[PDB]
Amino acid sequence: MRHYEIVFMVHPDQSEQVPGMIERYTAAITGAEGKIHRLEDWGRRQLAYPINKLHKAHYVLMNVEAPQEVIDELETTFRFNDAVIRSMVMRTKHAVTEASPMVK
Amino acid sequence: SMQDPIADMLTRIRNGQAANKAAVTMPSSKLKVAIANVLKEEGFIEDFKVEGDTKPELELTLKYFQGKAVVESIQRVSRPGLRIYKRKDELPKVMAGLGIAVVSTSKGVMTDRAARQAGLGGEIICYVA
Amino acid sequence: PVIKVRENEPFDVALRRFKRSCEKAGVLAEVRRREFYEKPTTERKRAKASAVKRHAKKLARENARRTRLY
Amino acid sequence: FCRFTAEGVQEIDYKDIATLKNYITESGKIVPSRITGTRAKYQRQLARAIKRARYLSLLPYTDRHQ
Amino acid sequence: SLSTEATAKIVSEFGRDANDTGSTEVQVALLTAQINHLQGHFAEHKKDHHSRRGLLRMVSQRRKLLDYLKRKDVARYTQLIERLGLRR
Amino acid sequence: AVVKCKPTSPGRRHVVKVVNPELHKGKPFAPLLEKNSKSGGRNNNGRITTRHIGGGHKQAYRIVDFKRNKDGIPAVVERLEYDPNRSANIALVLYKDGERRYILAPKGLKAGDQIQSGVDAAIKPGNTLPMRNIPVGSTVHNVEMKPGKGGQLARSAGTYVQIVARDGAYVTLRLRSGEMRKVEADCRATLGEVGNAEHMLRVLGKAGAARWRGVRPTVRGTAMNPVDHPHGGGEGRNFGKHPVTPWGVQTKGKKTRSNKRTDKFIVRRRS
RNA sequence: CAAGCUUGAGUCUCGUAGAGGGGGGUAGAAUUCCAGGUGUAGCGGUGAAAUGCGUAGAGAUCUGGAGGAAUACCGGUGGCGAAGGCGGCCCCCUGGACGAAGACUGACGCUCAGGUGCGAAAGCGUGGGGAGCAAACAGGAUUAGAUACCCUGGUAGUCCACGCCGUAAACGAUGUCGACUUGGAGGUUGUGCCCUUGAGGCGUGGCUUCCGGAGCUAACGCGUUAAGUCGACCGCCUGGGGA
RNA sequence: UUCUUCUAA
Ligand SMILES: [Mg+2]
Ligand SMILES: [Mg+2]
Ligand SMILES: [Mg+2]
Ligand SMILES: [Mg+2]
Ligand SMILES: [Mg+2]
Ligand SMILES: [Mg+2]
Ligand SMILES: [Mg+2]
Ligand SMILES: [Mg+2]
Ligand SMILES: [Mg+2]
Ligand SMILES: [Mg+2]
Ligand SMILES: [Mg+2]
Ligand SMILES: [Mg+2]
Ligand SMILES: [Mg+2]
Ligand SMILES: [Mg+2]
Ligand SMILES: [Mg+2]
Ligand SMILES: [Mg+2]
Ligand SMILES: [Mg+2]
Ligand SMILES: [Mg+2]
Ligand SMILES: [Mg+2]
Ligand SMILES: [Mg+2]
Ligand SMILES: [Mg+2]
Ligand SMILES: [Mg+2]
Ligand SMILES: [Mg+2]
Ligand SMILES: [Mg+2]
Ligand SMILES: [Mg+2]
Ligand SMILES: [Mg+2]
Repeated sequence: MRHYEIVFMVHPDQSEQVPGMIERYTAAITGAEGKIHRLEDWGRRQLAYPINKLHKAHYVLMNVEAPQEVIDELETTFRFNDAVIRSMVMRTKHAVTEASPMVK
Repeated sequence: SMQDPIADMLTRIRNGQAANKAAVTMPSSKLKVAIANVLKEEGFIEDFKVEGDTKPELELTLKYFQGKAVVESIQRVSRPGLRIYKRKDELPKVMAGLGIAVVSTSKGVMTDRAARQAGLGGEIICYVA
Repeated sequence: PVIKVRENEPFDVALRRFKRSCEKAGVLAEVRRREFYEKPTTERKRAKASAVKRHAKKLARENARRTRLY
Repeated sequence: FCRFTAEGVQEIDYKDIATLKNYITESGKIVPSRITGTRAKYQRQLARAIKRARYLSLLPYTDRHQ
Repeated sequence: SLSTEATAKIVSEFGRDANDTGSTEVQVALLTAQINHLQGHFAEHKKDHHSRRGLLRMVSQRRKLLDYLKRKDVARYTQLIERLGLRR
Repeated sequence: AVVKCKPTSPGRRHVVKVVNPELHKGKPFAPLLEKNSKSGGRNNNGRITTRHIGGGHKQAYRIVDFKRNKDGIPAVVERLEYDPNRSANIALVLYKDGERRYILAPKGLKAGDQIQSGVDAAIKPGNTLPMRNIPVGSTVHNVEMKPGKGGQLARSAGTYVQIVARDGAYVTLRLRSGEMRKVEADCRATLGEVGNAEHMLRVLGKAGAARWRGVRPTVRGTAMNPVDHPHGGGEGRNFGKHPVTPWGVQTKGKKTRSNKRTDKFIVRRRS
């Protein structure tokens, strides 16, 4: 449908709940007959600057080929969850599959 | 838009003479050949030639005497915004008879001098002087 | 211009290094630019006159490169 | 002497920080195209990638803020 | 704009040869589909004046295509606006 | 939709109606009605306590759910109705088990939407959940002051209250007056602004339209005799005195709040 | 008038570039306000001062909070738009341009009185909002005077929604459309080709900047984006005032 | 820093 690139930033004390969040989000996409192309946890990572009075965050990259209606449902899940701090969804021209330069 | 093809022919001659171009090409027409027929016959251009099948291109071979141009002045007289028709008594004398006025008559396109000898007038296409 | 004094460095070296980075990062001319409001007329006119200054002087230097003076 | 014209990438990745750290200064400002010689098509893509990496706390907005 | 499948669904519907894609009824209905698709946009976005100039360009272009079609063939003109539901 | 009336008569010259075509054009729901007898502003002593109240059209009272206790059970919105008792429109809702109730209608609510109270409710305009479950920075209305007491804040036609902070047991609110007030984090609140936001755009147009709403005319104090009012008297128009109440209390500027019980709950006053 | 034809004009296919528009989010820096910690006699301002702020603790500094508005660097005689105009980032809706090859329609075109639409800032109406800036106004200076420039304040306003106004040196002081006429150095954006034997070599489109030849022009200059050579249509001018 | 004006042929 519409290729999106989703990266979100988890509160680092909620790093344990991260694979529980990813499986729900994949089941949101694949349950809505969307594709998921790569899915790359980046772990805890030192922030460039302290967002929200704290210095580290847990990064997750996720590439998604879903219809635009369920992504807008997915964005509200990032908005009201307090575990995720920042979320960025970026529309992509195609489906990307190659590993990240920092997964390397 | 191309409101007037005949004034495009005369302007490509006039800009062709001033730019010292050897030959000038343009899209051909049934009327543009008859004007180039007069200009070759009356001695202002060397030769004309129409080439092509789907879109014919009329090519004019220009004429230069003693370095400078032969066609000193060329002007459109009847134009789509304002047509000019004259009777056979009121045909003009371009440059007191030295130049010619290409006139479209019932017996085809001819010069103004031959229009008087044919004894019938018509529409003045252009002044060539 | 966050500049740490290196180990066994004289102070006049590091101060001169500190003046270098502030001129590099463009601090003094930035605050002086923001001291007063500049209209978008004045900003478009001064940037256009800056381009003609960078262009006609290039043509004046190259024209003066050719011909001699004595 | 634009590097992106030589290597020929269709779009600069904002996640490639080690590439993008060669295009910001020490104080985090975007280095102009006069200095690095970047062709202006990739300069628009590069600025659009630094502004995304600043948003994800991958690059600082300045060296001072904390 | 119009999606790729929606264009070809119109072209094969109103083209005499299913590949003509530029015939007069084909060009009218592609505009009429795009005009009627944008009724919802300007009902929601009334201050999108820059897009509305592109809409009036489509209306003005379609009006010239119908007026050309009227003196070229009347029976195709009656059949086109009756099928597309055009008031004139 | 505001409708300017055409001036066919003076008294219709300046009338702007507020016409809402979504309101129910029928009788209200009969089990939820009860008698609302008028008072005339007179207490059990028969004296006029509050002035200028009297007359007006007969009004039946609509029992409105402010406590909003049906947790977990979803409810669909049947129709929107006119309420003479208040400035905001009310919504007749139908729970799944068959109970009908009236709530205050929020801004974007229409006939056919589903609402639901309780803690596990979603966050859409219409749900009611305790403010330790509502995210900080959202606009809510029908706000309780005490848990289970019923909503008391932001009930008039276009009002709302923002939730600006939370420190454990309390949340800090930005009331519609601009006052910052602490409320316990267990008090219920209803999401979204309350509905009839264009209520303040009406203009009654004529003197009788205020008498329809039971507002008797107000005689201004300087038009009296000195036995009647402190402002009264004078040979002509004389007002050489500071503006007071009919009981001699300064009005232009003098504060009157004297509640030392609730001063710990007020963060900042209105401005 | 009838029948055509494909070059004008248009449709389709695949792509590219973009501060083009509308809507909703969101981020960082800074300003002011509020609270608190440290701290103590100045601060601020100017040509010099004073009004002003300061021992009731300012300014400075650190932490926290609130709120508005604008989006450093990128950034460029760069880009887009019919003009006005458009500048963080993300999404949704959406207009236009251009390119490469074809396919297709067959003159379907150009211009346009009246008409209709858009139209900077200032202003107006209703409802919000209001940090900074700032007419008005106030105080301080300056001066012969100073209803000013300077200073310290400061309200409409600037911001948002919806209406109205319909004007600017709304300028390229150059109406739109088409054709032809020597060149040079660029910018930007496609695309073809050569072994990309490097960011190169050879082309071919769009847009744009500068110089300049013929020609034109009162001159200044314009000069393939014409103010050159022509065609179509529109708008307009007729001494300076009065106006 | 402020710093104005000058008729007659
Ligand atoms: Mg199209
Ligand atoms: Mg009263
Ligand atoms: Mg009254
Ligand atoms: Mg009264
Ligand atoms: Mg009396
Ligand atoms: Mg008394
Ligand atoms: Mg009296
Ligand atoms: Mg008196
Ligand atoms: Mg053909
Ligand atoms: Mg054919
Ligand atoms: Mg036009
Ligand atoms: Mg305005
Ligand atoms: Mg006024
Ligand atoms: Mg206003
Ligand atoms: Mg107002
Ligand atoms: Mg203010
Ligand atoms: Mg001032
Ligand atoms: Mg005017
Ligand atoms: Mg302008
Ligand atoms: Mg200009
Ligand atoms: Mg003008
Ligand atoms: Mg020139
Ligand atoms: Mg001339
Ligand atoms: Mg011209
Ligand atoms: Mg001229
Ligand atoms: Mg005097």
